[PDB]
Amino acid sequence: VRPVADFSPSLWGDQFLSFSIKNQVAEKYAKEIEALKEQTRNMLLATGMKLADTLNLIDTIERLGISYHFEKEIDDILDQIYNQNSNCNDLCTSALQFRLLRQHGFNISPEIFSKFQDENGKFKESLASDVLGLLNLYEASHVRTHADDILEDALAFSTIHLESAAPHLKSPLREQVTHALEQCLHKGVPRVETRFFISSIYDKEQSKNNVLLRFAKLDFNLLQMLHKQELAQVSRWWKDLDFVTTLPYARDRVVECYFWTLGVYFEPQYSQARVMLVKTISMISIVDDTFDAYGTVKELEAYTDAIQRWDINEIDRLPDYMKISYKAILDLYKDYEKELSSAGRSHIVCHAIERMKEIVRNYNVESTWFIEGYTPPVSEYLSNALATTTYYLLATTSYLGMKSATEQDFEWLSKNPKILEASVIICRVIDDTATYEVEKSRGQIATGIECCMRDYGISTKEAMAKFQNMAETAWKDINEGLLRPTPVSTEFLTPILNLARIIEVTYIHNHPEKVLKPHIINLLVDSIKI
Ligand SMILES: CC(C)=CCC/C(C)=C/CC/C(C)=C(/F)COP(=O)(O)OP(=O)(O)O
Ligand SMILES: [Mg+2]
Ligand SMILES: [Mg+2]
Ligand SMILES: [Mg+2]
Repeated sequence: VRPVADFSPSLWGDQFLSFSIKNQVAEKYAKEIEALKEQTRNMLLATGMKLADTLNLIDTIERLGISYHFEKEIDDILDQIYNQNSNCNDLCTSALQFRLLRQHGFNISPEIFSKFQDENGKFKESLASDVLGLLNLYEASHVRTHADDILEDALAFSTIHLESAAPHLKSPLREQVTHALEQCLHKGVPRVETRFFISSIYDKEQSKNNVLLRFAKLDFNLLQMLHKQELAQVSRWWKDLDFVTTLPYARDRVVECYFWTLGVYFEPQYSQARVMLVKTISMISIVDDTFDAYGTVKELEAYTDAIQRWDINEIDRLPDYMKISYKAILDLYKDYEKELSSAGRSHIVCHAIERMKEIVRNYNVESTWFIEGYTPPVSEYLSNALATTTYYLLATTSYLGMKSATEQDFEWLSKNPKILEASVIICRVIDDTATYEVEKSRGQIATGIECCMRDYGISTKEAMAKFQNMAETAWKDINEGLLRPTPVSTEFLTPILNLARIIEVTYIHNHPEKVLKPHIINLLVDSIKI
């Protein structure tokens, strides 16, 4: 006897299946972008700029989503600003300097906020009528670490006054403030925040710089072309696996999986990485569904064993349908090895394989606890449930397509560094707070909130409050993990940071398909009108 399928069909049909990129328009865009890019570079390399104007320029280029073209230029400017350690006198410039520096790994001291607080460490209420300062303070309060307790009340302070000011602000500032209160910049998905800023804010800004705006629109639309080409290629690959018919119990969400990948990295250089990553996200959702709503204890046990052994000769020990999954998985990793041969990086593939074996083991433990009706103490729950987030696997997989990723980087990641663990915790805690009721109605007595309630002997509310504090602790750890000197290149930390952002954005409110729908349309269907 099998469970009631239910689930939901892909509401996207096949609108993404084929996309012909007319080079005529792409060539034109590429060509003007080159020119706008240099005009912009020259804007950055201009001498005699005041601090406030320099920070505003960088902040604008970053929000417009084109800063990836100026990594070096922006780095040198912030480095110089860091070392000049000048201390501006207004909240607005000080909070922006603090945020941009910290987001880039420069450990600027939070003491720059002292002058804005009374004698007992609390922000002067007289600042309540400085909206731009409050907005930058608000954004800055989200990048703090455990060593920034002088900013412990910054979030509440700026939030209360911004909510009060918002209704009477001019546009588009009002829209920017309202958006910020719903979604801070530091914790949002990069392309999503960029799309909103370009068309809802900057495009409607009186003082907007026409060069940057045009640059931002053409770039966003040119990259969108690449993304649509990637998604078509992926939809075709997914269509040719035809799990939609052979494994009718599994979800069909290749589009939502691709979106996830787009959140990890959107830049053109990560094209191969994205295609490789989406295949694993899609493949793991199938493995998950198999353990979630179909496979029997006996089948799952054999399924886990086969995975641990990892040999196409083991397929005979599994029931018909699992032979489909199992072979696909083996082939996928064989394909990765093949794709990396050219560059001579096929040896790193095993790291991803180990994470796959690991999550399968934990999936099996998960169902065992379900069958038994076991409610483990939080400590034990987390030891197993962290991996079932899929995040150790996704993070490891995100490195496969990155040309610069070396063995040393994978070794660092294999030891579960603090930044990765923080990202994994955020995902676990957010999902557990959001999926508590549902899973509970299925008698899944081993859900995080339940374990926490029984363990500490507290109410569901108190349990969720404790889990929120864990996510908060985790964000401070991620922020701290980005500070120089970093254990590996920042290029390898960003995907981990982005994974935490994606889950936060997906569960912004306690589905997730209709939460992602509008983002997918904005990033992959509709271009920004020039
Ligand atoms: C922390 C976790 C596990 C999920 C957070 C939300 C989502 C959608 C994450 C994407 C990861 C994938 C590929 C899943 F299959 C996730 O699996 P499931 O969302 O169908 O649900 P359960 O594994 O928690 O039963
Ligand atoms: Mg599951
Ligand atoms: Mg599931
Ligand atoms: Mg859940």
